[PDB]
Amino acid sequence: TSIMAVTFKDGVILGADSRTTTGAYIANRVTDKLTRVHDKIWCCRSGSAADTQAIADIVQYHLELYTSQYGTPSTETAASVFKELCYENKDNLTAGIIVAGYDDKNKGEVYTIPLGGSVHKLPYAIAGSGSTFIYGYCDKNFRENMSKEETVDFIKHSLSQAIKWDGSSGGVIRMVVLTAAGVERLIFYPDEYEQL
Amino acid sequence: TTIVGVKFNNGVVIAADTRSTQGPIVADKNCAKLHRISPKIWCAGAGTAADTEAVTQLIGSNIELHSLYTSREPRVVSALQMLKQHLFKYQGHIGAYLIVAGVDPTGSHLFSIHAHGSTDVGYYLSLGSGSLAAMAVLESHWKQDLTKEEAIKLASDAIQAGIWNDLGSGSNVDVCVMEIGKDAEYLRNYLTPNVREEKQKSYKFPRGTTAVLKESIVNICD
Amino acid sequence: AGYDRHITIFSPEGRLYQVEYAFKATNQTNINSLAVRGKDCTVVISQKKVPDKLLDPTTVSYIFCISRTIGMVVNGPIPDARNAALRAKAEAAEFRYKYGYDMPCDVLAKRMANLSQIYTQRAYMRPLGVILTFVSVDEELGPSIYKTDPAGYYVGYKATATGPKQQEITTNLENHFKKSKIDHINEESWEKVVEFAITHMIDALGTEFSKNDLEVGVATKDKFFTLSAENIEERLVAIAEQD
Amino acid sequence: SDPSSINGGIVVAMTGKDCVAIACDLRLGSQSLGVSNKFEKIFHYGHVFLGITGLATDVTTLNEMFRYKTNLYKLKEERAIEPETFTQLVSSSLYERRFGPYFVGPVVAGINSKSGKPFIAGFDLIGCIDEAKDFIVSGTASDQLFGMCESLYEPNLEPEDLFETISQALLNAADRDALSGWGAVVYIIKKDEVVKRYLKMRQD
Amino acid sequence: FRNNYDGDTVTFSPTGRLFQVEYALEAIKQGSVTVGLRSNTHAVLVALKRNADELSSYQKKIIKCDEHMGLSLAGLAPDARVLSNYLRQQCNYSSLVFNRKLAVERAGHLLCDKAQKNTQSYGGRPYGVGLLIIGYDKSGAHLLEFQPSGNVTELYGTAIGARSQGAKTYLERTLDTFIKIDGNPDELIKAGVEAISQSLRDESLTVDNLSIAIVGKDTPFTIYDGEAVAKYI
Amino acid sequence: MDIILGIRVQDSVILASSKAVTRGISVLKDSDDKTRQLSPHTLMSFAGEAGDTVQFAEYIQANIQLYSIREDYELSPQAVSSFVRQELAKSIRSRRPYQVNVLIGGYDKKKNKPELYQIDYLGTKVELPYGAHGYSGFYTFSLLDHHYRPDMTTEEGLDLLKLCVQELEKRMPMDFKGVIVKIVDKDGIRQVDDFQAQ
Amino acid sequence: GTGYDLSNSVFSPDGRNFQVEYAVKAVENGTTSIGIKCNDGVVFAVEKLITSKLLVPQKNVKIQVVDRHIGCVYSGLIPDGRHLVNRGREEAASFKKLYKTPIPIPAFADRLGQYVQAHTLYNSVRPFGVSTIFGGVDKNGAHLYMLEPSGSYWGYKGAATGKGRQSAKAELEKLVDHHPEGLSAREAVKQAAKIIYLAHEDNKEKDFELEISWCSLSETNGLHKFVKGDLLQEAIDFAQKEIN
Amino acid sequence: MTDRYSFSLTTFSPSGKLGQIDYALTAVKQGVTSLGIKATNGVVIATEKKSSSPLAMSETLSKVSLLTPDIGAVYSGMGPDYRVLVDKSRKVAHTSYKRIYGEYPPTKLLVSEVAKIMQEATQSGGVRPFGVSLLIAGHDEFNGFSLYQVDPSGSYFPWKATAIGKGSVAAKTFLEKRWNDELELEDAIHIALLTLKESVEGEFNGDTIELAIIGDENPDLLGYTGIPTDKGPRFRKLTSQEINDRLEAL
Amino acid sequence: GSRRYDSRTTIFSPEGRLYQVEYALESISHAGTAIGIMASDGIVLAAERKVTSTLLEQDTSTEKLYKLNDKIAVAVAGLTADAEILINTARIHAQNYLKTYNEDIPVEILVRRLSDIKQGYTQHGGLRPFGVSFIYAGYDDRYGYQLYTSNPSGNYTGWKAISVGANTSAAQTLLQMDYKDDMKVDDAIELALKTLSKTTDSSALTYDRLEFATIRKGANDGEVYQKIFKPQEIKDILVKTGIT
Repeated sequence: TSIMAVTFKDGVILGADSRTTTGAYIANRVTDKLTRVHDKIWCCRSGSAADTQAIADIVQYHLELYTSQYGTPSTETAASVFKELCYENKDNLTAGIIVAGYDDKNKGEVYTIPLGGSVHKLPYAIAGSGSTFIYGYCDKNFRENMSKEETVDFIKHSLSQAIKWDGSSGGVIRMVVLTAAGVERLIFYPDEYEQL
Repeated sequence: TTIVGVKFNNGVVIAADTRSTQGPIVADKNCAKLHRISPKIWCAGAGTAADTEAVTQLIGSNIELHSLYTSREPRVVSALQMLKQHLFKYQGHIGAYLIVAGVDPTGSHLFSIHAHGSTDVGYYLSLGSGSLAAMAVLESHWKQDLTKEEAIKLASDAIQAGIWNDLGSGSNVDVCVMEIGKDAEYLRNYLTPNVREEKQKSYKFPRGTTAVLKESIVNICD
Repeated sequence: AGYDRHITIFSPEGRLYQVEYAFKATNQTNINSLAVRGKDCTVVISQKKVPDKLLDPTTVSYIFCISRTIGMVVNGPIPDARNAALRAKAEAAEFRYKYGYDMPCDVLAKRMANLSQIYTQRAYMRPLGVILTFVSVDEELGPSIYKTDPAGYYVGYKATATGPKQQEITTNLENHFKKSKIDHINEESWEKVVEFAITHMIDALGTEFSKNDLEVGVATKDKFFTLSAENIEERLVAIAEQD
Repeated sequence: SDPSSINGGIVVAMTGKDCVAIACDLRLGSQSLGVSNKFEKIFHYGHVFLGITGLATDVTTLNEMFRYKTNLYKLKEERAIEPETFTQLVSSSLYERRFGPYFVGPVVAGINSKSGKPFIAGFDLIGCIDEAKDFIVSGTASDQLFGMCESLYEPNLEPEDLFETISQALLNAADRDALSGWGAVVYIIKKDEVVKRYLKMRQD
Repeated sequence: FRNNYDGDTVTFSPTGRLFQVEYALEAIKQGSVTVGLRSNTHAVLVALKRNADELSSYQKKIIKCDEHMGLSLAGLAPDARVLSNYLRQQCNYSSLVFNRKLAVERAGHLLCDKAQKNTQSYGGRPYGVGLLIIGYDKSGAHLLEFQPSGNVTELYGTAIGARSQGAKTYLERTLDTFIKIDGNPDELIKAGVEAISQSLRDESLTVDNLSIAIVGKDTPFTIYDGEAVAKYI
Repeated sequence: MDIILGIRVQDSVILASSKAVTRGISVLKDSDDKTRQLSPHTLMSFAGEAGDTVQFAEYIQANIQLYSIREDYELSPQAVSSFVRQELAKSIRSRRPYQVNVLIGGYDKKKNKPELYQIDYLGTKVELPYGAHGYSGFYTFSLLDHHYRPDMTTEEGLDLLKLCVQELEKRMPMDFKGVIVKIVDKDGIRQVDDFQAQ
Repeated sequence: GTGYDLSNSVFSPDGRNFQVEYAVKAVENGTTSIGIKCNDGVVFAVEKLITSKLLVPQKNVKIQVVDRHIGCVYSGLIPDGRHLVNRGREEAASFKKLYKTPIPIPAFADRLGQYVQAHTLYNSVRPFGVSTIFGGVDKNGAHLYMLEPSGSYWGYKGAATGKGRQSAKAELEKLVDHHPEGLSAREAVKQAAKIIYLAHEDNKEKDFELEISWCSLSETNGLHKFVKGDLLQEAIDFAQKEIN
Repeated sequence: MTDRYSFSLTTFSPSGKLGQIDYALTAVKQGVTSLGIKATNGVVIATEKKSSSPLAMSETLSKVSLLTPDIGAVYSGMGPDYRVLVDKSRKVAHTSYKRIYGEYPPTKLLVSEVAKIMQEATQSGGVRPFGVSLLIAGHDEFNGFSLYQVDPSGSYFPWKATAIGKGSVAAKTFLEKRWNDELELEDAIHIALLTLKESVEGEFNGDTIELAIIGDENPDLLGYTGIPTDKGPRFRKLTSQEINDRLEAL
Repeated sequence: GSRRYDSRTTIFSPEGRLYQVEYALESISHAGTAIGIMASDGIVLAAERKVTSTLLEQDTSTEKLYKLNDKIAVAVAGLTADAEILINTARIHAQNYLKTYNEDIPVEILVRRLSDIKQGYTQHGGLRPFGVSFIYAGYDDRYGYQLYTSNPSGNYTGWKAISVGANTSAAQTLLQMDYKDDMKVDDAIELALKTLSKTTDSSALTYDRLEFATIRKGANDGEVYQKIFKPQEIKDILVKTGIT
């Protein structure tokens, strides 16, 4: 798996590959790893599919109940609920979640939650097995306040490299754009991104 | 075991082989692997046979009670959510692997479920020991906007790949077709390409062959 | 000849007085509400009354957003109303988590009616002194109005009304649906369905309304929302330029 | 090591024309040591017959369980349990102990009293129902029994012929297994009557 | 009225009263008098102990809670034992976990809350005892009055028990004098004994009748009985 | 392990049980009675894990005595054996199982028949003309297969036990220090006090 | 018949819960306390009846803080108020533990509401003998609330309860009319001192002590803080000048 | 909190009466009339749908409920009590029977479970009895067609035909005139409509009357094909139109 | 709290009687009479259905005579629903015994157990007692044919012939008159019917208002047989004895 989320001028973009393997066999080549927990709060999932699916569903439940009582939750609050579940059940979970969201006040935000259940607010985040190969690339190429098109290009170039080298990554590059305008689903096929 | 699911333009089909094994021995040459959750939601299971049957009837029972309580046709996402949360609770110890397919008021659906509680969604899926043989056929012939007839053909061909190439699969092909408008049609033994040939000899013994020590009538009545 | 009127056990006549007295509590607030179904929407109107000048008017509400799709208006005291509201929200969220789809209006109503039936049969729980009117645009049943009471009774409505002057609203609406021959307000936009509701509340109650005298909740496909005072004012201007 | 191998034993059931047979060996051992040659593994509740191979204590415990449960069934239903229904009871009872199971291989045989239809079934130790029209096999010589049944069997056999077939399936299978044998008993079951026959076999 | 609303602590009267709490308050009035007072350096408890016979001992009314805190009781002694035990544990918990001597103000809040739970739940009863807590913590000398209604009050001086109003009026007059008694323990005890004697009527303060306690700047909570209090009669 | 033998003859059940109690490198006792009377006509012998063996036997004894008082009636040997089997079967799936093997010799006064039951620690019950637990069976069963007859007198039974004990004393590695022998018949339970040199 | 006012959860024939109404009598008997919503915060004040010279001045604090941003004051049975605030604090901690953000005042108000309402549902508990005035500052502004023994609560511009509630409300209503554009925190503090003094004519027989707290975005950084020292005297002087 | 009512609210009076059961039966008497009639090849259960308002949609409230594919229930008395009894009855048919034996319970045994639930609300701590009498009609393979009444006490009785609620005394008398052991299902529907028409004051049509049968298997209602043994439910609720057909030739 | 509404079902009267047991016994005296009679070669159980109808399905009905075991049955007088609760537990107890000892449960042991359950509801729990009286008819190989009775107190006793329900005083006099120790089942069948016929509150004693059972040695077998009479068989035996 190769996943990332990048803040930019207008908000935030989540990116992911679509490959899930059991050993060397690709059990799913069109997986959707970009998961909605609220209107404009989404997450990228890595680790045990069972675990991250269960986590995300519980988080989505909490934020639905939060909204009913107290109105729209902040991205921080969503990250806090992920953290609470991951940290308190660290012995029985293998989950690496990136939480990304947009609200009008704070703009775009990215919180990464590694294996232990710690939380780290970052300008951008990368995770999944494929991410190791793009630490160098991303650190030399990321800039703050990029445009939507620049950010889409940064994610597309980054994940294409992660996919190129990581066997556990592949398929299509999915993105989810989060801004004041709303939510936009993007998808990029092998014939485009391999050529980069 | 080989099981597949294939979406088509107005519904979904699932299929399975009919071989049941205990290690390398064949117990049942015509096991029925297509289970019913509700009338229009069907299930094909692999892994620990007792677990697939148990978990399919439990959720089937709760889905019936839910349908009666809500006065609504059961949905495939409900079967999916209940199955996965049950399986996740038991951390893979319930060794059920399922392809669940069906139709309901929200449309037609096709999902896979694994023992630890993860789920996938797709237009074509396969599971079991014949998973890879079947998936090779699906990847070679699947296209979008399939007809009912093309889907049954494709799914049936995929099960055959398992039957012929996978030792864990064999015998017949069971199919069930679920179309948006109509009733689901369960096609038990849709194909029978493994009829055992007539034996060379009859082993009916002459009477008296077996030595008997003692004989008595058993009382059933009271 | 005494304690059968204090807890929920049968009187010699087979009655439950604590249930009957809980119905009485529903009218304590002296507020009337009504609900009507549109072509593809559902509208609830409730009177808003702010006696004390020291109150923040924006906090005085008997309409609740239970879920993204369901709304609930309560006739009865606010503490019990919010008790029912909080429970319904929790129930709505749990349903979606366990069963994978949004709790339907009628199913939530049945559930809350079942809970109410329990207080009617178990001694240690009192009935809530409230009548809950749930509304939505159900993905299967369309525009929906379902109402529950302290007896644990519930049913669907073409339209309904609740409060001290319930009967005046009810007969007014009955007479309209006899003339129009249909079981809903034949109008494409929800704004005109809100205007219908307010207009028929004015006729039935024989009283005019300002923008602060009303609360309005609207349900449409995939959302329930409440109107602001200014949204209502726009609506009250429309009815005046025609009356 | 294996709780299903400590005591030894086999059971086999076959369907015929308007009849069913079920047979078992009589051995009860502890590893190499043969202990009892009178250990019958077939029981019956009304007209439904249940064979049980595997760990002997569980064989006994399950017999007592199903007697207990079928007795209550008869009192409430005011009728004897039928084979199809009993098969579901056995299944659900076994699966109830999914993570601490009875180490057994049960086998149901009988004729439905209403339809007259011959019925057999087998189970794994956690209640997965093997339903077969021809035959069911269980125990330490199950490989051998599958071989013998697959070879010897044909459909629509008369009671007198089914007896010869099932007996010879059990005998020749038992003699290729150290932990099976030491006597055998065969139930021939028809709608009206049931005949029990003890077989003469090798005692080694 | 009253008759119908005094059966249990869970019932308000039509005027909003809690009669079971009020009856528990009455047990304190029947209890023997005890006085508390303080300056800026010390805090003193003085108690009039009661006996059953001339053959019996005098019921001790002062209980040490920690090295820097303690209290005197009037009413049901078994209830004082329970409440003093709780206070001993809370003082102890503060030391073990936080290495911190419990503030007398926080000790008051804890007693209030423990008494309150008995006044709102069914089946229980209020505590039938009143307590005067003295102590010296990080903000100096303190005296508290605890009533089983849950109300706790920080005072310069006070009294509880039968005829306690006499001592209370004395202290209310003497206020400006005894509050200035800094760095002199004996003189504060004198003022406490002159106060407790204001509530006398039946008898005089004898050697096994009087009980005194003191806590302060360089003084751990210490109880004086018998010949140790002979110099104050 | 400890020697536990049983034999049902015409009119009685005879139980023979070794006298040794050994822990590690030392024989602690050479006169141990590995038996409890459960009722006037029912005797149980036992062998297995150190503490479990007596604790189980006494617990069973207490229960059968309780039954006898409540009902003013002695349970049949068959009923007692079934109760014992059920208790053992419970313990095998419990936290810490009773590791005890037993023989139950009884005289059924209703049937006027002696009865011997062999039950192992798993709850494996079986009714036999003769029985052994542990390794002792590996010698005695074949010996008894040869010489046993069902119509034997009590005295012929005792001679047959002597033959079993002599074979064990010859071929078993352990010194089990002889046996205590008890006879169960219509008149109750008695001990053969002079088996050491009979 | 009769006897409907003996148990808590019981409806009278006219739909009332007499035990809650009797709890109100306990509140009406209590000391007067108020709340004043200003244009970026809230102010709380309370009357402390000085029974005797023996009460240490400035100790016996009645206003309580919840989390770091909420103030609570109440009239009636003081222990019941503390119990309620203890619950509030447990409840605010829980919210912060899960959601990270400090509990919003509306969210907090309902937490107290649901808890107080729960004590009108069963006969094995008695209702709370307090009306609680509380509030503070959150993500979107200042909030003032009053919570009755029934569990009923609303948002307020100004709130009053206790013995002198009619006097206070009358003064509160004059401020709402004469300062429509909004009052400041500085002003509200002085104005609160005035109202407690004017309300004290109901308890004029005995002496009293004034206590004030405030939570304001510009004056306290959105934290609850007590008013002490020169600012407290300035408010007392203002009230004494206004009384004459 | 805590249900501290751990004692019975139904007790014996000096005369031996169990007051709350009597009072529950009195509540049933005030309830709308319902009836059941057993034929040779089916059973019919019927009742009046008395709407509480013309603005209400009486289609959304069913007084006649499916419990299993071959078992249906109707009542007289308090509706909310009935609704929760149906929920519990449906569930207990699974947990206590179908999940054990893999088939639906026979009528007598499902009735027995419902009766047990009602008996317990007569003896358990802190509850009142159920204020309803149920009529349960059903079929199973070995018992054929059956009709049962269940009362607030938990008592139940098998009937050839009966009525309960408001005008049950008159209705029973009328059924005794018309019932025999050779009735066909359609004859029973007819007797049921005639009987029910004496109880209804106002409009008597397919919208105001509710009626269901236990009869032949309905393969068109099963929802799938392929399994010969599964032939569909025996319970069927008649439509508004189907009732009107039989009223025009009444 | 709750204390107010508690009837206190398990207390003594000043006379040392248990109120609820007495009032339950009063309830049972209105129930249809049930009679048990033991012969040398079997036991008869006869019972009267009180309140019937033409439409009551007798073929399917079973309100008084219940099977506990293949060797034990009971006749019921009182609340049927209450009886069925007790019936079911007795059936489980018999099966537990059988599973434990591999022998059918002796009759007294079953009766003692069931009567101990009744006694419990009498001494603790605060619940009403079961309004039931049982006649037990059974056979075992220790005491042969046995007849027992239990009532709501939990007291049980053994009998040669006995009645429960209504008119037991009259019925017991009639039985004591015409009973003798060397009777035969067929003579007992007649005695039981005659006795019911004289004590009935109805006009006549017809087949549709009766339940009837025998526990006989089966005539030709060697072991016990439980016969529960079908409506036609009761109609026949009613003619033989001379009551058409």
